[PDB]
Amino acid sequence: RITLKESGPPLVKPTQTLTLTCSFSGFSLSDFGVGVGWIRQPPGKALEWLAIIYSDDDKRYSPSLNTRLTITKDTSKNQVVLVMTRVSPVDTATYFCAHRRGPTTLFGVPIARGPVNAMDVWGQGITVTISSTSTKGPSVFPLAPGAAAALGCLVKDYFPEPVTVSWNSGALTSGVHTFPAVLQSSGLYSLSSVVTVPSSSLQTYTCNVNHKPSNTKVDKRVEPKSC
Amino acid sequence: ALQLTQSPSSLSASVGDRITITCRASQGVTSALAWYRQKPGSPPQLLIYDASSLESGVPSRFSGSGSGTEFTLTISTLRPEDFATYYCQQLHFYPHTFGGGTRVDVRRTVAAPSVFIFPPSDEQLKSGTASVVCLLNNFYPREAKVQWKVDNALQSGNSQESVTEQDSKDSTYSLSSTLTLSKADYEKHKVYECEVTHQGLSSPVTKSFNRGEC
Amino acid sequence: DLDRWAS
Repeated sequence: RITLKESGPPLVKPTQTLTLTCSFSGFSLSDFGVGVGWIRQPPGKALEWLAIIYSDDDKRYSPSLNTRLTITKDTSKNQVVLVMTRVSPVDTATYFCAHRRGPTTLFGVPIARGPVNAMDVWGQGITVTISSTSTKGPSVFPLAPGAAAALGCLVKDYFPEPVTVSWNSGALTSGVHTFPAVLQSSGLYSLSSVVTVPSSSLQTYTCNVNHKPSNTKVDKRVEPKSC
Repeated sequence: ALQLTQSPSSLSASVGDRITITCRASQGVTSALAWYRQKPGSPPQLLIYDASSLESGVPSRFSGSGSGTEFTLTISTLRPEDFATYYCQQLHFYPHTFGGGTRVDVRRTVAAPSVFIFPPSDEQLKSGTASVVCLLNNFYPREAKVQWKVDNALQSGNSQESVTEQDSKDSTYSLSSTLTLSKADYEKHKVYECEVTHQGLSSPVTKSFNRGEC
Repeated sequence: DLDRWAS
């Protein structure tokens, strides 16, 4: 059984250097033709290939990132390290390392190369956020209005993830939509949480927001304005 | 470099359907192509290696064929765990490219979004910033287009949006879009509009308000 | 360039 696992800092600041380690078990980077590669996935985006290294020590890199990547192996520790320099916000992504089989051998003679055509086992992935920001609690603002009515709370400018939002201390669940946060160009996150109700219920509505990282709890009652 | 284009980018289906996803390469990659399935929150999982070989432990409903520049993955009888995003990967040329992915989600009947526009709170305005949010609630299919207009000027580069994951009961999606402006710029205009295009809407719907109107 | 096991 082959397993891989990524480790490194979850948070990194722009211009800094990011070092990611892939520790694995079940194979050796001294086994014939084996490879270990790195692939990343920005939130909501497609997979992007970064680099790979083989047991005979040949290395290859994405041409778009070549100047900022270094991949290396430590055979005796069963680890592969990928160093990315000068990171910027667009480098925020989940980073995965993965195993690549070498050709099948028969009495130590390569006879099948079809098994090298895939990365067959992947690590769970490690989430890395690139932002210059310091820990900071959100500002919470009201969002106020088939014949459904909508209202919500805008949880703005906080760092880092995550934040939790519930409605009426947990009693309001139907019609609730809490959207995934977006990382603003400022380096702070922002999210909305809304709830739809029969245009008659306008019943009281309060969003309970909690950002553990900064010890910031806020309950904000939201109503249909006009005094 | 080498381009790998997946089709379709998104696809709706129901349990029991037969689906086929295709991947085309800009130059021939021989048989060096792999398919993966990635479920939300998890790493991609190898399904098919070397264009058509079934990876060990992978269920037989998955099949891959093709070589050169055109490949296809077909799942013969879709199971609930197959609602996910699929990717193809080329390993003939460096860099070892991935396709853009194809999202497979629960089909349901078409539903237009209920649209709502929210002006910025007076509380936010006092801090000097103005956020205008637009909500597209419970729609299907997933593709939707939001266009902000301020006093009829088309906005660009000053909004951000996020979409919820498919609802497990509804099978619909919801989308939130935030237009951000300084309090000053905000004050220099009156009509804030959120224009929405979607398959379930005969023509674009616009929700708006005039700033300061009371 | 060609993958390590190409050609």
